[PDB]
Amino acid sequence: TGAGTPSQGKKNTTTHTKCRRCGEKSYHTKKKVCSSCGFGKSAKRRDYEWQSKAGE
Amino acid sequence: GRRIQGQRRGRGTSTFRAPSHRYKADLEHRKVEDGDVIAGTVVDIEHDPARSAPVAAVEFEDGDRRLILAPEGVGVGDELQVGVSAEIAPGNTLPLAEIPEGVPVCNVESSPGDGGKFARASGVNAQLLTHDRNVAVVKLPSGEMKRLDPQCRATIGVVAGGGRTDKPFVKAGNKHHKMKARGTKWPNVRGVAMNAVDHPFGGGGRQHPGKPKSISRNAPPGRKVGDIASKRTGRGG
Amino acid sequence: MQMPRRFNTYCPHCNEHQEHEVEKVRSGRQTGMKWIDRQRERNSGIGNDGKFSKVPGGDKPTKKTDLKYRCGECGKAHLREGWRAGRLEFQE
Amino acid sequence: ARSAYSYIRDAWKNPGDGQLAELQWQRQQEWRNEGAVERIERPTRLDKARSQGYKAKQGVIVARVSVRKGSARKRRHKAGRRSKRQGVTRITRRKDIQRVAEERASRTFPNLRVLNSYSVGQDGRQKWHEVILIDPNHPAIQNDDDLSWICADDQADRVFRGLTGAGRRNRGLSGKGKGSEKTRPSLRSNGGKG
RNA sequence: GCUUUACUGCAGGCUGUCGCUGAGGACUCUCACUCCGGGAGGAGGACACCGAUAGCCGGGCA
RNA sequence: ACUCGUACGGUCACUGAAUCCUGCCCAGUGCAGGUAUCUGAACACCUCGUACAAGAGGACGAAGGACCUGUCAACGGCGGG
RNA sequence: GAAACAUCUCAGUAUCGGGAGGAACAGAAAACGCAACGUGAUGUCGUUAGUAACCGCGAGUGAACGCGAUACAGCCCAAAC
Ligand SMILES: [Cl-]
Ligand SMILES: [Cl-]
Ligand SMILES: [Cl-]
Ligand SMILES: [Cl-]
Ligand SMILES: [K+]
Ligand SMILES: [Mg+2]
Ligand SMILES: [Mg+2]
Ligand SMILES: [Mg+2]
Ligand SMILES: [Mg+2]
Ligand SMILES: [Mg+2]
Ligand SMILES: [Mg+2]
Ligand SMILES: [Mg+2]
Ligand SMILES: [Mg+2]
Ligand SMILES: [Mg+2]
Ligand SMILES: [Mg+2]
Ligand SMILES: [Mg+2]
Ligand SMILES: [Mg+2]
Ligand SMILES: [Mg+2]
Ligand SMILES: [Mg+2]
Ligand SMILES: [Mg+2]
Ligand SMILES: [Mg+2]
Ligand code: NA
Ligand code: NA
Ligand code: NA
Ligand code: NA
Ligand code: NA
Ligand code: NA
Ligand code: NA
Ligand code: NA
Ligand SMILES: [Sr+2]
Ligand SMILES: [Sr+2]
Ligand SMILES: [Sr+2]
Ligand SMILES: [Sr+2]
Ligand SMILES: [Sr+2]
Ligand SMILES: [Sr+2]
Ligand SMILES: [Sr+2]
Ligand SMILES: [Sr+2]
Ligand SMILES: [Sr+2]
Ligand SMILES: [Sr+2]
Ligand SMILES: [Sr+2]
Ligand SMILES: [Sr+2]
Ligand SMILES: [Sr+2]
Ligand SMILES: [Sr+2]
Repeated sequence: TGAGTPSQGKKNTTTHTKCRRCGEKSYHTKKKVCSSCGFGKSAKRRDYEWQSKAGE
Repeated sequence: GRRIQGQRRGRGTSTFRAPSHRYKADLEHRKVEDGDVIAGTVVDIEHDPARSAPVAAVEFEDGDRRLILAPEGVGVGDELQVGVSAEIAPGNTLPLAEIPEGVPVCNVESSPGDGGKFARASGVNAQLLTHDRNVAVVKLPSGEMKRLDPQCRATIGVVAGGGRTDKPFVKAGNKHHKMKARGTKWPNVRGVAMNAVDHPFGGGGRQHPGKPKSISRNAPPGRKVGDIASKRTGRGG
Repeated sequence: MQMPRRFNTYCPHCNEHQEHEVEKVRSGRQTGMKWIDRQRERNSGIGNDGKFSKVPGGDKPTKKTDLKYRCGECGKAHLREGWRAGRLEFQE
Repeated sequence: ARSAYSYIRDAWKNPGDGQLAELQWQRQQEWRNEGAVERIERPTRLDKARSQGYKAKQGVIVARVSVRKGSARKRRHKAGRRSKRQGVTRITRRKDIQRVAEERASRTFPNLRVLNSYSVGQDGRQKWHEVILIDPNHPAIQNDDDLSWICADDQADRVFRGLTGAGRRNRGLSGKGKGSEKTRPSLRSNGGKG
């Protein structure tokens, strides 16, 4: 069985959904954590300094 | 290289853990204040998934229903006693001090009242030898002379399910089923059959270990494989 | 080669010829208090120590002459340029 | 004449001698069974406490904190590192145990602000420090001339910013002259070379 | 990437020493500390653990 | 974690059903045990040095090594004359 | 980067953990040490200076006192009684 096209057919699981906190389709319903804002993991909003260039 | 299989083991993941949820009871001795006035009738004889040997379901005088490490000969309706003034019969648990010499015991304790550590596998027995006010020397199934406290409790008789080792598994399918009820990864791929990155014995054009199999005690985890701190190897000599 | 223990030669101190005695320079003991010894203890930390992580090199097939020319009268010594000699023995 | 306080002080000059030797051997046994941060009603070293800024007033809290002895609890490198940066065992933290204690205390009391701290001994594996914390919202402090400065907005989270005495001493700010080139006005303003 | 008796180092193990740590070169003890016991209490005991340091081993890893 | 586990256990390795069998070698390497003697760091201690310190030397000597022994279903070996 | 590379360098940089304010931090000498019959809390700007100092003494790294300016401001406990 190929890892390409025939393996795509199994893909009917819902993971990332609309987030209650930020509104992005990044809330992992199995993990109960937002990959964008970090709702579920932290009280503080997910933000990192690498999201922009070092001198910006 | 990559961590060897023995290093993945310690992480305690699903693949390596024992199916605890499917286990019946943590076979420990009962707690008596003193006096011995604790006894009970055996209700049933069940199978312990953890040890492949039978276990007796006993009901006590004080309403307590518990499973106990059953020695050979124990049946339904039998009355077992636990304590200091207990009868010297098979299935009864009393300290080594009260048990006479030359009598096969099982489910022996290390420290008094711990619940039982030694001689618990299918058909084995510890042999009580010497008596004192200080030391009761017990001969464990490995052939070792364990100097113990006389206050350490032990059940009389040999453990049930004797001679389990006698019949071969014959086919891999039978080993599979047994292994599925323990905390072990099976099947075993030889290190010599792996790649260099995966095991100290991996690599080469042909299958053979790279260095001598006997490894030092001081060796680090990831290198400590093969024959660990062997005093000798082989059959002859 | 063989070399006389005592012979006449120039003393740069006395400004005149005198009977000099020759001795092989015996190595003096180290104090461990020099600057280099202090830098060794200082600059050495976790991992490689750079220059202090090196080991002394090899040898040349034949060593040069390492002598001391002691004057007979004033008692002061001087140094001369040495020459390659496999073995240096003294005469009397 | 000598104060009664001067006797508590003279006793602590040598915590392994006299009656205090016997007292520590006894107290530490109960302390080892106590928590990480334990509020105590009265300071063990009254002289030091009062000298540091303590007063028997409403809103002046004291607490004992136990922190582990030794170097950094460091993990080894999981990626490539040059020899110098391959250490684990000999690496130590840049904040002293006292400062670790003050922070653990301040976190346990989110409303209070750290005034100062002092050592109350150590055994084989841990060190104990008593931290004096103040309630910047109690009118008993807002009106106290010798303590009302800690009520100002810019004194909020003073321990996490290293504004404690133990903080300033650990930052290399003791000496006013030679040696304090890379420390004053701040370590961060000096490129982190102190 | 991999290997080793390549170079240099880093974990890890073993070992001495210091602190915890106490009473009377082999030895007793109980009070710290440890383990067992629901507990009363039992075992062990200034050792072990832990912190620090020193020597050995150390492609397990960089 | 193994472990609701306890040597008829479970960990670490090699070989790979059955049948007939599985020789010789412990010098090297590995592992392990022992050890008069030798070698063996630091702390404490002793001499020198310094009104102190750096430092030099000594005594004691752990594991380890030397040396001795065991071990090849341990790495491996089984020739020329 | 050092024309390899280990100390060194990149650099206390990138990135990470915690936190304040409208500014932060520092701050009224156990200072300095143009050694004086001298200066006088603290930041900052110009200079001192690529100087002193560091460094497989290689490549490289690199202050301070002072001076000229800006602005200036000095106080509270602990204890004694
Ligand atoms: Cl099995
Ligand atoms: Cl010569
Ligand atoms: Cl605070
Ligand atoms: Cl001046
Ligand atoms: K580098
Ligand atoms: Mg059990
Ligand atoms: Mg078998
Ligand atoms: Mg399984
Ligand atoms: Mg296999
Ligand atoms: Mg393969
Ligand atoms: Mg490998
Ligand atoms: Mg093969
Ligand atoms: Mg093979
Ligand atoms: Mg600033
Ligand atoms: Mg416990
Ligand atoms: Mg490598
Ligand atoms: Mg095969
Ligand atoms: Mg380069
Ligand atoms: Mg060069
Ligand atoms: Mg620099
Ligand atoms: Mg200066
Ligand atoms: Na230095
Ligand atoms: Na707080
Ligand atoms: Na510094
Ligand atoms: Na051999
Ligand atoms: Na062969
Ligand atoms: Na280059
Ligand atoms: Na290169
Ligand atoms: Na350098
Ligand atoms: Sr198909
Ligand atoms: Sr699916
Ligand atoms: Sr979480
Ligand atoms: Sr951020
Ligand atoms: Sr228990
Ligand atoms: Sr148990
Ligand atoms: Sr191999
Ligand atoms: Sr044989
Ligand atoms: Sr240094
Ligand atoms: Sr080093
Ligand atoms: Sr040569
Ligand atoms: Sr806050
Ligand atoms: Sr051998
Ligand atoms: Sr002024």
